[PDB]
Amino acid sequence: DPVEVDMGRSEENNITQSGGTEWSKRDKSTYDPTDDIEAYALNASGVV
Amino acid sequence: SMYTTAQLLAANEQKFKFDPLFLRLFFRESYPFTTEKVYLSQIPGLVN
Repeated sequence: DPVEVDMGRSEENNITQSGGTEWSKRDKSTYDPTDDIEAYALNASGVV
Repeated sequence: SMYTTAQLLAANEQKFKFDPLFLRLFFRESYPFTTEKVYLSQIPGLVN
């Protein structure tokens, strides 16, 4: 029998990039993704 | 009444990031006062 098992993960934890900020449309120079990864990790509940 | 059985595995108390930086660095000392107003003073200190 199909059984659904789930935990409570807030919608901000699963992030999908859309519109701009595609990490593949901006030019490969003059941009550091460290800012984006820090902004993403700001949503965490503990040290990563 | 009910014959079901259940076991508890683990529980968490999620917490939001908070650290008093500005108190810990700048506002270092406390001054309890029993009066009704506090006076803070200055002096010009410009000598020709």
